[PDB]
Amino acid sequence: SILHMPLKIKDITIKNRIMMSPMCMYSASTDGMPNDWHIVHYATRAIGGVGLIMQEATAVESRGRITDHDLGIWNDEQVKELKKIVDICKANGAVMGIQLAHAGRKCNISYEDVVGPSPIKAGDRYKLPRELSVEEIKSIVKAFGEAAKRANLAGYDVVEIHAAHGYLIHEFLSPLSNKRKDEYGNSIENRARFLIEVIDEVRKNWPENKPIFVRVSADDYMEGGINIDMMVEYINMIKDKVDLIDVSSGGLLNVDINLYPGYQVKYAETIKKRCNIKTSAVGLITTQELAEEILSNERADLVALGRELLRNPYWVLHTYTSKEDWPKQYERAFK
Amino acid sequence: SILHMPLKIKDITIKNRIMMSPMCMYSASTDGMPNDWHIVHYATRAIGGVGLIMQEATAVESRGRITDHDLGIWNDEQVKELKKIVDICKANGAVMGIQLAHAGRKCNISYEDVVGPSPIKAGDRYKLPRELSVEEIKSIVKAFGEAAKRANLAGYDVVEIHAAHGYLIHEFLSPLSNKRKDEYGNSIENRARFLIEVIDEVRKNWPENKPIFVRVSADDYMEGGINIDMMVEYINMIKDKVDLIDVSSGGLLNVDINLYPGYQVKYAETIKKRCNIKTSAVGLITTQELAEEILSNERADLVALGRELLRNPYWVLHTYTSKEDWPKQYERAFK
Amino acid sequence: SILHMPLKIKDITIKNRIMMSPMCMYSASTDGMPNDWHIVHYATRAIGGVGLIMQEATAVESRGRITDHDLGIWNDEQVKELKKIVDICKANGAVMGIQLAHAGRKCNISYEDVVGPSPIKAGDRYKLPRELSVEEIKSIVKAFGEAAKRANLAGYDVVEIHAAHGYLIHEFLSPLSNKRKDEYGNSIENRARFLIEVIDEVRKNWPENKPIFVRVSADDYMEGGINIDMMVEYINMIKDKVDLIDVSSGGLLNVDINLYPGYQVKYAETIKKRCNIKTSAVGLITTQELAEEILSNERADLVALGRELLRNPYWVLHTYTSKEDWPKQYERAF
Amino acid sequence: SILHMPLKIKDITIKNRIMMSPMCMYSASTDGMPNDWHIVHYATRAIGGVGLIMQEATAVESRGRITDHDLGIWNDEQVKELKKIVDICKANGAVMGIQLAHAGRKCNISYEDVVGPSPIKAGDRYKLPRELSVEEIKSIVKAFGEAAKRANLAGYDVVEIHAAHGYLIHEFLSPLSNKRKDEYGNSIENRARFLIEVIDEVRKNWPENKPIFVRVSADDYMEGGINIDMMVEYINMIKDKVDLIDVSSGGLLNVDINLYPGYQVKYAETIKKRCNIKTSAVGLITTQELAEEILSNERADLVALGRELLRNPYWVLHTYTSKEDWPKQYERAFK
Ligand SMILES: Cc1cc2nc3c(=O)[nH]c(=O)nc-3n(C[C@H](O)[C@H](O)[C@H](O)COP(=O)(O)O)c2cc1C
Ligand SMILES: Cc1cc2nc3c(=O)[nH]c(=O)nc-3n(C[C@H](O)[C@H](O)[C@H](O)COP(=O)(O)O)c2cc1C
Ligand SMILES: Cc1cc2nc3c(=O)[nH]c(=O)nc-3n(C[C@H](O)[C@H](O)[C@H](O)COP(=O)(O)O)c2cc1C
Ligand SMILES: Cc1cc2nc3c(=O)[nH]c(=O)nc-3n(C[C@H](O)[C@H](O)[C@H](O)COP(=O)(O)O)c2cc1C
Repeated sequence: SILHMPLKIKDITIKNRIMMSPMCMYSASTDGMPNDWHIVHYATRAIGGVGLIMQEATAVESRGRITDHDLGIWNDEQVKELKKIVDICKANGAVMGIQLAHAGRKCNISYEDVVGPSPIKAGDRYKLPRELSVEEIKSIVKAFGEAAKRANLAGYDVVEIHAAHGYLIHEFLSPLSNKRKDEYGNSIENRARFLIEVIDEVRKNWPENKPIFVRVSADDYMEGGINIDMMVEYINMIKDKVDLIDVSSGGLLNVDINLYPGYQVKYAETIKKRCNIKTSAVGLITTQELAEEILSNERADLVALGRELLRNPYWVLHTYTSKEDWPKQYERAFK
Repeated sequence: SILHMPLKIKDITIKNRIMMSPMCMYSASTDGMPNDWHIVHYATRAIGGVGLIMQEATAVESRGRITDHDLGIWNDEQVKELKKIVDICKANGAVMGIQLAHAGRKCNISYEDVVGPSPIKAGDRYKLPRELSVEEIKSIVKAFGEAAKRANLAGYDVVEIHAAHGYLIHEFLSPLSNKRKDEYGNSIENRARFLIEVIDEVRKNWPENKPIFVRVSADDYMEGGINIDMMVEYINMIKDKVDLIDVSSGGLLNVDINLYPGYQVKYAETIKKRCNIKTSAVGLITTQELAEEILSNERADLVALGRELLRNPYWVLHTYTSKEDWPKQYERAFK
Repeated sequence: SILHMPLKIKDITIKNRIMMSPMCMYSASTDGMPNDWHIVHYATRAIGGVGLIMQEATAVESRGRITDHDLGIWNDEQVKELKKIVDICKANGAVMGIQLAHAGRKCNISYEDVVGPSPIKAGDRYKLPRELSVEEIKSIVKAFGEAAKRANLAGYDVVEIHAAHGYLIHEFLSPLSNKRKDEYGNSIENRARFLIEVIDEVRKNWPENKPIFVRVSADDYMEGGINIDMMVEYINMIKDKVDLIDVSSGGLLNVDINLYPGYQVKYAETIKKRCNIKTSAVGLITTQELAEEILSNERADLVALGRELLRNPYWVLHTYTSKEDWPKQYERAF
Repeated sequence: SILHMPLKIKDITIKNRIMMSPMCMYSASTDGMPNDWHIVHYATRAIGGVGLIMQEATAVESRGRITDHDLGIWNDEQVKELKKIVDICKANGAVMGIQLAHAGRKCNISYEDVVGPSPIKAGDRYKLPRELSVEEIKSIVKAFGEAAKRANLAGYDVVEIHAAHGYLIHEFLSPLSNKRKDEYGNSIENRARFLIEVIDEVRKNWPENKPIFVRVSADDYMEGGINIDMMVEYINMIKDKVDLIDVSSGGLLNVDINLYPGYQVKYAETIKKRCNIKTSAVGLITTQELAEEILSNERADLVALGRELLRNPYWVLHTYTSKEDWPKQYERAFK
């Protein structure tokens, strides 16, 4: 299958084209520490043959968590514990990625120091965010850098910057949430500035031979917000600094959209073609058939599975055509 | 499901977006007559919920058969027998189409008059075809007209002209097979002439309120042959005369191509968008998931299933979410 | 698969162990005649690879129909139309069976002569049946024989006597519905008399080298009714005269029944072992896996599929491991 | 489903009727220690909703291993590590069992002290076992007792005595392998003596409120060996001392057995009915349909899955009809 073809990005070789999409498990301590639940959860999909396991949103500051049961990488003590996830997944044959995240105004911890580009709530249940100063923005850029340094110490192969789903970076990118009139607002170049500074600071702290991904929301599904043309312009600003765009949509504000298998694939293909950059496709993909169509028609370079890998952790094993491709311990169960 | 949305074309309403792709059954007598095998074969998929059943290649001249077990519509006697297929499929809720065909140089009958645009074999296992005179070309154009007249008398709802898969019309369209220096060759307008004349003659013999489809091969997969750019030009020449392009590829000469699910879908989408015409997609589509993605992402207007409907004739019924959508006799078998 | 092993019964060889269970389609006209709907319906499962297609309940008298859209074989004019079903199914590789039936007190036609062993309704919605005389019982026996004669003329390979599902013969077999005090009631031998007579009259009209099946309800799920031990007794009375027992349950009266895959298989196994006779198992079987277990554990000789073959007509084709087992027209889809 | 009904045995409640059959993973050290591969392996099936996880054959002494990558429980160091498996499986909702084993003459370790009841090989590739003295038999009985003591310290809920598959206890039970003329041979009561002594010693070391299972081979498939009637006799000797018979077959000598789904179910039903004891069925069972048939027709009290749980670890989750039955982390994947 084309899904079984390797993809080399810088010095990292991913053995197949399936990525486990980053999915929060809301199972960490309030100190952001992983536990045996995470270790088993990720190892299971490594065992199941996933090429690239992207760890769930891991907060670069405590106020950048979504919930107070999220994973963190805002301090050095978290490194030794996250390394346990990295080591077991790599031992079982996966490339390990980490999604570096900051929830911004969508931080749902009522007691946290919630921040954003402009003082507008994510919704009625949320705390009003403090409007960030330029000084504070610089400190958050620094925090992404330190998180990348820690990720490298923990042994992650790939870093992803979470610029999607209504969180901090997306909030700067969208005119619907960014009403700033300083150097981080108004013009498209200014709205992109925070993302660009984060990328630059991550690269200062990330080995040049390891890849950087960026996850984006390619559509806000709302007049005056991000649309595919706007996202194409943003990706063109950063394509010389990052390796692959993990293409999603939505999350900034509540919107009813049409959901169906592959509903975000056109965004992935459009970015891939217009920007000439590698992309990942995600969204209601569950079958080998659709995954193969996406890859073979060159609509994306990787296929990300989220919910399908929650219910069906060995999806990739079931696509193999010989028992020798299975874990030796499970060879006898090949059909 | 989007699959269950009707499609109206002229006065004909297809109840859903699934077409049974035309597939030769090689089960007729040497007289080209259908028999109980064909009647059951097609009726089964009408019962199974298929929106549009496209009858297999039905030869407009005896020398236009692929084999001497193909269906024919080259005489008036065949009409009464074909009507039996039409009536039973319509009785069971399907729209009935007929693929009007001429195999040209790919006719495999030893005792037939094998003809083509130029004296060039389809491959080293085929007969050298006899080069058609302009008078003979007019006679075949006439034969397509008479075939459409007969199809209307038999009660078909849709006619499809078979201009694909390396058969006669495709042979005129491709520079690899058409070496003529008269008005039927040596320019793109001249190579299109036969197709255009066939369409015009069919229209003279086909009610204005019934659709005309054309099946094409959008790619020869060979330098100098048809490619997507060339097929867009051909479709632009005919799009004001026909209702839907049934998009396929290959067949002209033996070529090794990459086969995978949806390997012809990009041609279908490309023709739909560049020519602003309805299209059907076909080729290794077997899942509801991929069918839904194709329709929802506006890559085609109909999804054609071939081999899946041979092995799984009730595929459409399995997509229904209510017992009242099933044939009353089988209601007790719903989930 | 054991599913693919032939079964020879008298001179008829069934190419595999899958039977299409008899299922009413309510698609005939009031004349009892089949039409193109039936022809396509059965032909489809023959193309789908079913070893033995058992045609739906086909009434041996017009008053023996369940509905007035049932198939009939109570007159000679029906033979040439039923033959159309037989010929196309055999042409496509299936052994063809017919379920000879009589609805008795469960006849749902308001204007028919609804008859039964005793004047007791099947339920609130049913007509009070007219209590049969001995002469009338003999006439119905004769009707079964004539129906078998017609079935042979139409070319059926197998005849099945429908002695189940609360219909006429079952009504004679169950103490719950048979309160007669003549030679057709009041002892197990007398309750079996009608069935035995029907079998004998069928044998006089059916070639000795073609199989006879009998479908039975092995449990009424009610105190005083048929139970597995009683059915074993009945089967031992007829086993020297028939070839296979098609084992089902229920239908005489409304009862709550626990439903699950294989819920009637224990009845099939018990009759098979305790009577030393071939059996078929039916009821909520949908998987190759369970079909194989039933056959390989010698719980039955055939597995009957009903609803699974309505929704999934090519079930058998999907069990083949080579394209040569498929219809040649469809080989490309293997 | 009937498979979702709890089964309470003594003070232990199994939440459903699915057992993970004991399966060697050949992944331990030569010191018989488990490692992270075992912990994840078993935990995965606990997460997957399995009611009772039966750990693989765990050797009561080193010469009782099948291979030198088997788990052992002959010392405290092993207990400390096995406890990690128990704890994570119980934390995720499973009852944890351990299969206490001794390979006897089928010990396949080239350097071990291979023992059996009589000096007869299991097959040409095996070593000739040395005939145990009555004193040595008593010491192996004591080893089973100490193993049960250790298993209780590790926190296992259920202890299973492995008396099947051609291993030590089975070798004493079968006339084909037991040619002894002392009190451990000849008569059926003497053949049963070792099994009976092992059960008695386990009971001295195992809490009275925790279940004891026994796995047996109910057929040797050879004239003069064990058959179902003989096994019924043995179970009648022990049924007042144990809680459930885990019914299997074969293993003593190589025999060409007819393999098919449910091929051992008749043995489980017969023991259940004739002995009035609970049983589990195992062997080529993969479908919900067959599992439900087995339980509903009262052929067994538990259904054990082996290879199906290797390839499809979340089998039980897929049977649930409500999202609330899923682990909370995965409830978004309920479909
Ligand atoms: C439980 C859950 C947690 C999620 N958490 C994250 C996350 O940390 N980061 C992220 O980028 N997307 C997250 N998402 C979105 C998924 O990664 C994925 O983009 C989305 O579910 C669409 O893919 P699917 O249809 O394959 O699940 C989450 C989704 C789910 C269901
Ligand atoms: C047995 C068989 C017969 C076919 N005959 C025809 C035909 O008469 N006309 C046609 O346009 N294509 C014919 N084809 C091609 C199919 O219509 C369809 O385009 C092709 O098989 C790809 O679709 P699938 O992958 O869904 O089968 C045939 C294919 C098969 C397998
Ligand atoms: C539509 C329908 C019609 C039926 N008609 C008959 C019939 O004519 N004769 C009969 O013996 N059983 C009849 N039954 C019962 C079936 O033959 C079969 O015994 C029952 O459906 C259980 O099997 P299944 O679970 O495979 O469907 C019918 C069932 C259905 C659903
Ligand atoms: C890899 C593997 C290891 C096994 N190890 C054991 C074992 O330790 N103890 C045991 O009683 N059976 C063992 N068996 C047998 C299984 O537990 C089970 O009885 C057998 O495979 C039939 O079940 P299945 O068809 O569901 O796999 C093993 C089977 C396999 C495939």
